[PDB]
Amino acid sequence: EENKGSVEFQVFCFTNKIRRLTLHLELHKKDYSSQRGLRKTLGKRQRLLAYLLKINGVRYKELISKLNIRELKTR
Amino acid sequence: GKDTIADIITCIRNADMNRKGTVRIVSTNITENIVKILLREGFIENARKHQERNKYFLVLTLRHRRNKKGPYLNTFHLKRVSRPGLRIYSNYQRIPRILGGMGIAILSTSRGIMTDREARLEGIGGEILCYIW
Amino acid sequence: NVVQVRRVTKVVKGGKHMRFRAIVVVGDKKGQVGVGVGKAKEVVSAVQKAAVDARRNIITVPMTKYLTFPHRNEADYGAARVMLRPAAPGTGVIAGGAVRTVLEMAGVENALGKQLGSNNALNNARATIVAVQTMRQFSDVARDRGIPMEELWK
RNA sequence: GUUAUCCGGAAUGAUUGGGCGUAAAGCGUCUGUAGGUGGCUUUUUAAGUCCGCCGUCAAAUCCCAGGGCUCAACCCUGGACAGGCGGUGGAAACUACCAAGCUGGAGUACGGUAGGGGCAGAGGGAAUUUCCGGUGGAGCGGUGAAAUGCGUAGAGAUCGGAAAGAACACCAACGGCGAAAGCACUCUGCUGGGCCGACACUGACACUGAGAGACGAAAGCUAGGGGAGCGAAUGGGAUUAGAUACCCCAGUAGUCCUAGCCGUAAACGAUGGAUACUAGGCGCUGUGCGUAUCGACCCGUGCAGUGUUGUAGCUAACGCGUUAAGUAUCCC
Ligand SMILES: [Mg+2]
Ligand SMILES: [Mg+2]
Ligand SMILES: [Mg+2]
Ligand SMILES: [Mg+2]
Ligand SMILES: [Mg+2]
Ligand SMILES: [Mg+2]
Ligand SMILES: [Mg+2]
Ligand SMILES: [Mg+2]
Ligand SMILES: [Mg+2]
Ligand SMILES: [Mg+2]
Ligand SMILES: [Mg+2]
Ligand SMILES: [Mg+2]
Ligand SMILES: [Mg+2]
Ligand SMILES: [Mg+2]
Ligand SMILES: [Mg+2]
Ligand SMILES: [Mg+2]
Ligand SMILES: [Mg+2]
Ligand SMILES: [Mg+2]
Ligand SMILES: [Mg+2]
Ligand SMILES: [Mg+2]
Ligand SMILES: [Mg+2]
Ligand SMILES: [Mg+2]
Ligand SMILES: [Mg+2]
Ligand SMILES: [Mg+2]
Ligand SMILES: [Mg+2]
Ligand SMILES: [Mg+2]
Ligand SMILES: [Mg+2]
Ligand SMILES: [Mg+2]
Ligand SMILES: [Mg+2]
Ligand SMILES: [Mg+2]
Ligand SMILES: [Mg+2]
Ligand SMILES: [Mg+2]
Ligand SMILES: [Mg+2]
Ligand SMILES: [Mg+2]
Ligand SMILES: [Mg+2]
Ligand SMILES: [Mg+2]
Ligand SMILES: [Mg+2]
Ligand SMILES: [Mg+2]
Ligand SMILES: [Mg+2]
Ligand SMILES: [Mg+2]
Ligand SMILES: [Mg+2]
Ligand SMILES: [Mg+2]
Ligand SMILES: [Mg+2]
Ligand SMILES: [Mg+2]
Ligand SMILES: [Mg+2]
Ligand SMILES: [Mg+2]
Ligand SMILES: [Mg+2]
Ligand SMILES: [Mg+2]
Ligand SMILES: [Mg+2]
Ligand SMILES: [Mg+2]
Ligand SMILES: [Mg+2]
Ligand SMILES: [Mg+2]
Ligand SMILES: [Mg+2]
Ligand SMILES: [Mg+2]
Ligand SMILES: [Mg+2]
Ligand SMILES: [Mg+2]
Repeated sequence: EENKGSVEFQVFCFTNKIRRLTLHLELHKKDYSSQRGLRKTLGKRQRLLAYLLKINGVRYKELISKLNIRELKTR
Repeated sequence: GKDTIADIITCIRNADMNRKGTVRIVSTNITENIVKILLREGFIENARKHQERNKYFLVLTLRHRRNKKGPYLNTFHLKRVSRPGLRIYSNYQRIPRILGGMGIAILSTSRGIMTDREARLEGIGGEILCYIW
Repeated sequence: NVVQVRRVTKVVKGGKHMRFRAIVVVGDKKGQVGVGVGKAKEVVSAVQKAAVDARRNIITVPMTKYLTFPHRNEADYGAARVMLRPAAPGTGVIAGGAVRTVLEMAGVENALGKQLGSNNALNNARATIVAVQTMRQFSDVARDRGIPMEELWK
């Protein structure tokens, strides 16, 4: 189904699992074990976005405009 | 695997110290060349190539044990010089020679890889890959 | 040649039980040398034991036509490290006590050496032996590599 | 000769040329920004790199070759290696760049499976203490030996009742998971990872990390609850020359819960992280394959982690030894 390994799909899967985890981080704030993971995964997504910005500018800007991902910290 | 050259060199050193004739190394232009040279110098018995799952392995036969495994007067030493952190280059007149020439020095130059002997004949300097005792 | 005379001690309920340890090297000054260590109550006897222990431990140093080393070499024994390098004829033997006596007794005429690491006489002797034992003479590297002498000369 | 100054020896600030298990030395543990290094194949470019030629880097000094003061010191002539910077002509292996490729590195999907991983919500039993009764009727308790203490206002003992808090026997193991700290009566819910088998897919997306962030035993503190046992402090009894201690009798903070702060420990493997490569023997946990039977073993094996002896090699010695303190590369 499309490319399940593609940059844009992976970044989507990460963004979605993150917004899913935000709800559990809210209901129980005292779970740090979970948050440590959230930080890891958010780190991966950030990584791929940076890589993707290096490789192709158009696909990148399209993607972070599309999935509502915040603009990058290189500015 | 930040450095492939040093890795080949290292696997050789390890197989050698353990008194084993046979080594598997991963091939590459550099690897292959280096091994060729190693053969025409006479530091290594024989080399050959293998292929599986699009991986290339040069296996290297090594010079036999010295008149037993226990009483060894001689080992075979390898030393990385120019490494990713510090690249060592030399002009024609700084080209190193090992132990008065008994060993050799490997150079990567404009005309390809060679020994210091070839560099001296042709008058070229370059990047020093390693020393070999 | 007596390198070192020390008074070691074992202690017993009576008191201090005194011995002498002698480190001694033997050579012909002709290219044959060895180290030995001995222990006794008297200076003389330990000297003697040292002599025998050395004689049965003995080896040969590879030499060059000018009475010097084939090449530059390091060595390691305990905390003693030893640096030898060949010299031009007429430079004499320049080195420190253990290394210098060993080399001088081997008959090496021109040699550079420096012991790095530790200072202990004995260990430095043994390290020197380790050095000059691993020395490869050109004929033999020609034979090992399987290449004519004149080709490696260049 | 003495004193002062500088380099040496000093490898004693180490590029050449050191270290960090116990000698001085690994941040408590992760996440990650700059920064540094970064797999293979083909092409490009020529910034480094390499070779040739030119300009210059004043003379004096140092180096080499002669000459002159009777010699030398000193003076004079001629010449040059280094090494630096700039221009130009070439070379294209390595780093760097440009264009396209490739999976074994790193990930995504799929399908499995173990688990005291974390947070939250239910439930459970011993035991202990106190309270309310019935019996009973002199000592209980405690120490090396005693005494304080509790007891005829009925103690302790024993049976029946209530109430409360805290901790979870056996399982438990030289076992499991966690980044570390830590995590175990039972259950359910929300959720983090890990590993394994398949090509299903992307195609270097990697490794580390100055600053910065988050977590971080116990004690401690702020605010509100809660308070059985234990117990700093405190008090009494002894012991002792003395006893502001060890022992005993009581017992306040605190230990618990909620919301915070503190940020330290022998936070220890006294061992930073990643990768590659180097005998085995005996073990265990999770899985996969073949065999055994057609389901439990069983065997042989593939991985992933975990433990004990030990070859090479290392080490000052002890010891470490595929989970290195071995052989190499990179970062802190
Ligand atoms: Mg240069
Ligand atoms: Mg004896
Ligand atoms: Mg050492
Ligand atoms: Mg010294
Ligand atoms: Mg004077
Ligand atoms: Mg110095
Ligand atoms: Mg100092
Ligand atoms: Mg040191
Ligand atoms: Mg200590
Ligand atoms: Mg220490
Ligand atoms: Mg640590
Ligand atoms: Mg520490
Ligand atoms: Mg800190
Ligand atoms: Mg990191
Ligand atoms: Mg980065
Ligand atoms: Mg780069
Ligand atoms: Mg490369
Ligand atoms: Mg000048
Ligand atoms: Mg002159
Ligand atoms: Mg004259
Ligand atoms: Mg001049
Ligand atoms: Mg110049
Ligand atoms: Mg130039
Ligand atoms: Mg090229
Ligand atoms: Mg590319
Ligand atoms: Mg709970
Ligand atoms: Mg009950
Ligand atoms: Mg009665
Ligand atoms: Mg009383
Ligand atoms: Mg009353
Ligand atoms: Mg009564
Ligand atoms: Mg009672
Ligand atoms: Mg209750
Ligand atoms: Mg674990
Ligand atoms: Mg516990
Ligand atoms: Mg789970
Ligand atoms: Mg493709
Ligand atoms: Mg830091
Ligand atoms: Mg905190
Ligand atoms: Mg506390
Ligand atoms: Mg206080
Ligand atoms: Mg309070
Ligand atoms: Mg109380
Ligand atoms: Mg008490
Ligand atoms: Mg008191
Ligand atoms: Mg009171
Ligand atoms: Mg008193
Ligand atoms: Mg009490
Ligand atoms: Mg709290
Ligand atoms: Mg500390
Ligand atoms: Mg601990
Ligand atoms: Mg069995
Ligand atoms: Mg393993
Ligand atoms: Mg062990
Ligand atoms: Mg062991
Ligand atoms: Mg060590």
